[PDB]
Amino acid sequence: MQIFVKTLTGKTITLEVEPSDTIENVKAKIQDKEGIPPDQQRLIFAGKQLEDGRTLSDYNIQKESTLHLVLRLRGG
Amino acid sequence: MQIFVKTLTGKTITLEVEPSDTIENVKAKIQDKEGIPPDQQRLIFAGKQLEDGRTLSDYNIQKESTLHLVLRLRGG
Amino acid sequence: MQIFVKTLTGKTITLEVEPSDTIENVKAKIQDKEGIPPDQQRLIFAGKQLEDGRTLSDYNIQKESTLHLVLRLRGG
Amino acid sequence: MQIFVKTLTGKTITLEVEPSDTIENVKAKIQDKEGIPPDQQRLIFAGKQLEDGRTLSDYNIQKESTLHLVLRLRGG
Amino acid sequence: MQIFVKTLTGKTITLEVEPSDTIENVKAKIQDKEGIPPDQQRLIFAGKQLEDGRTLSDYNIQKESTLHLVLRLRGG
Amino acid sequence: MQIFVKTLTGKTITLEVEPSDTIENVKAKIQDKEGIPPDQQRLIFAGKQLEDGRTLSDYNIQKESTLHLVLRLRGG
Repeated sequence: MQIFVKTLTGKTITLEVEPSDTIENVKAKIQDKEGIPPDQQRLIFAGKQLEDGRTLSDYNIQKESTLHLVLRLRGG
Repeated sequence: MQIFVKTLTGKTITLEVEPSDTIENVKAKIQDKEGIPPDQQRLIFAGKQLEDGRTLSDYNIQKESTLHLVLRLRGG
Repeated sequence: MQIFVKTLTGKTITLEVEPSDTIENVKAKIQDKEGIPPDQQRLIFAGKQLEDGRTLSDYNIQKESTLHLVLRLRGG
Repeated sequence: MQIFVKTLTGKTITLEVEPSDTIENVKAKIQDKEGIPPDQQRLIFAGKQLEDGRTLSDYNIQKESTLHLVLRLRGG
Repeated sequence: MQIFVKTLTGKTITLEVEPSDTIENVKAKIQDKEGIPPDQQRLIFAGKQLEDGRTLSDYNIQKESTLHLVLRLRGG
Repeated sequence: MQIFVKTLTGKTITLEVEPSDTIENVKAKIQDKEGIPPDQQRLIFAGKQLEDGRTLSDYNIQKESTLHLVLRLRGG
């Protein structure tokens, strides 16, 4: 299914995910598409910081949902 | 000379640079310190988007100058 | 009641609506106020893409809620 | 506990709060740290405008949540 | 010549233009292709908000240049 | 001379100023009207972030010019 991922300045991309993906899986998909390492990524939905081991379904994130990506800004 | 690079989450770093340094050299220092791939960094100074292939002197970047660093999240 | 509509740049407007208004109603108000064709509008609340046939009530959108507008650069 | 407060431009700060803090108390903490008068503050969580007399725990706002701040201005 | 008009949703609009074309001419093409009235478009090049009656050559917009297009709703 | 100061919420502030007025003078006038401290104000004109100690004339700001005012929270 399609979701959207938005940065702090409003830049928005699409991403293909499944409801059973863990948040860590989603970050890996973001790495495939954009080259951002998963340990540099923080994901947010509806104000809530998302935890790596939980799934999209766990959070009730459905198709065409928008997640927010913020960088963690850690050493290379 | 020392310059400042700021982010929207409030992490500021200093870099030690020369006027002859290229923008791509600055971006490499930023990936080393903050983990952002260079192709995903956008730097703004004096209203301009700083481009690889130019030097700091081309934008009149000087000691104490402050650059604004944001995530590009390029493509769609 | 008043609601707020936020765009990707952060520019925000206010609309006067009713809880029983449909998502398509709201897109028609945006067209009336600003000239944006409804078929070019995606509306989002709390991360969820909102469906045309449903109402603000269905989504628990109360007074002084903030919705997001993103353009569908072509979307029929 | 820590929360994030994001502005219209994307600029984000962290704030130390407690679950039992009222929304008014949180606006006052923002005033202490940033000088913005509480009267000039709207706070939003998952699209909902937060009401001064209720607590963060009433809204189920947990650690590492992101709130949005928008200024209430006059304009003449 | 071609210029590239980029959007916050990552859609790049390629336009066939002449240096003698005005910003109004560019906005008119965007209205026809994407449905956004010119009054609700803002175009950025070199940090400047581009004025309707000025030409591409006046802004030193050359072949293969990139412009940033954002939705600009108007009003409170 | 009159200048106009626009905000992302659509509240436009009209100021009576002189070309020799410094940006810090202007920001104090905005604080008088709206309550936002100067360190929390950024003004954009011609793509530049206007510097406190410089004059309106330094940036070629003249009668009926429009400035963009945005909230700038400080720190991490």
